[PDB]
Amino acid sequence: MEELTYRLFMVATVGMLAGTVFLLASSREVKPEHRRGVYISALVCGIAWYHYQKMGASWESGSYDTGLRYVDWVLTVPLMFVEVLAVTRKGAAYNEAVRNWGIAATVMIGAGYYGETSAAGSNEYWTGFVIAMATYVWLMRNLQAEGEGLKGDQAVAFENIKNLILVGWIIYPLGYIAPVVGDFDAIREVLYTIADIINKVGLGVLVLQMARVQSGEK
Ligand SMILES: *C/C=C(C)/C=C/C=C(C)/C=C/C1=C(C)CCCC1(C)C
Ligand SMILES: CCCCCCCC/C=C\CCCCCCCC(=O)O
Ligand SMILES: CCCCCCCC/C=C\CCCCCCCC(=O)O
Repeated sequence: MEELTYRLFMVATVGMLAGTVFLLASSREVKPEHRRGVYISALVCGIAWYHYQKMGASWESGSYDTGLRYVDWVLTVPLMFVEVLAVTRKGAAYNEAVRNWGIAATVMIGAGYYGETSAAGSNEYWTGFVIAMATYVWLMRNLQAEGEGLKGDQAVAFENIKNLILVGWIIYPLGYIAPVVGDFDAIREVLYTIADIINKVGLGVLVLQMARVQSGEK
């Protein structure tokens, strides 16, 4: 498991860079008024690229620092909400949702960090999990409520964005509890890495697809 985990870190590192530069290269494919979300998606992948280089070296050393993962999450998760909420809101409604979801994400990630750095299976470990879970469900329920009146191609493209988050973010709580299901400390890191690739690169691709639709492309 240890060698597999290192290799996945190294592959994911190049994957995040590839997501970054692909998304930048693809920005010319959409109208200029819809390129902001593609650029923000590239920034998300670029921040992850930076932290993934650190995580792979950290894992390779044998003294791994999950703080690298959690600081990447605390920066990138609110950024991912910036473009999701732009589809459905502007002005005051947008500013309120971006702030409130970003606060919730920070609580979720901070609670997860508190629990993950505690003894596995301890009351502190479960406290972090439960607080993070409740905040996560609150975020998902808010996300499900967004864009209810949308129709047509834009509604389909937004539902694809929503479903990627609603399904793909489930991997994180699974990874967090992997160490208590078995001798699976490394499996937590495997699942987190797979999830980050799927969720970061995947959301960027779907945001690009959202921009094509908004550009009037078929
Ligand atoms: C780019 C990175 C992303 C989108 C990371 C998202 C991570 C979360 C949704 C993790 C949430 C957690 C729980 C729901 C419970 C256990 C603790 C966490 C922080 C792993
Ligand atoms: C804790 C410090 C985090 C360090 C983050 C470093 C990330 C830099 C990676 C590449 C970013 C490039 C993404 C492009 C930015 C938007 C494109 C644009 O503005 O035209
Ligand atoms: C128990 C609920 C906790 C609520 C958290 C409130 C704000 C916490 C913000 C997020 C911190 C996550 C990043 C910390 C990792 C870096 C630590 C390190 O590098 O050593």
